[PDB]
Amino acid sequence: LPPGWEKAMSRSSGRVYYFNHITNASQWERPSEPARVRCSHLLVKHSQSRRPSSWRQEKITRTKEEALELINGYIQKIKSGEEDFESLASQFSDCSSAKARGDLGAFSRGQMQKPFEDASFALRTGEMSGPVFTDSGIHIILRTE
Ligand SMILES: Cc1occc1C(=O)N[C@H](Cc1nc2ccccc2[nH]1)C(=O)O
Repeated sequence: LPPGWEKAMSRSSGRVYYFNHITNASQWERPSEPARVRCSHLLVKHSQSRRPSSWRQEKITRTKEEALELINGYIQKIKSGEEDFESLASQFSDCSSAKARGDLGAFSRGQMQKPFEDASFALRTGEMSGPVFTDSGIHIILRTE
């Protein structure tokens, strides 16, 4: 399997699924390194973020747990097709890149926080991470190139 990917057993169904310990992605289907990738993301900050403040909210007070729960609700909507990533990023990302539908542009290794970068570079083009934790907060990352 590619970098990060492990086979696991589901504990509701007993069906095999796959999970990625670098991106926190998980999926039923079996999954199919570049110099630069291009990603967008949605950031939900919490009271222990390095900078507990954003364009949406001057003093961010939510707990880490509550941020994770928001992140999980967004992943659910994006995966059900109920909302698209860009539309949730624009409305709800605590990063100022919300204004560009979460787009960060292209970047190479050596530029981002390591857990963000690792996840970015382990995604395939088109793929979305699960919850990725950095000192900024909790992200959903979409690799777009
Ligand atoms: C100022 C700016 O323009 C684009 C992104 C950013 C930025 O670093 N924003 C940060 C939030 C943040 N932290 C990140 C960590 C990794 C990747 C993107 C990230 N964005 C902030 O507002 O505190």
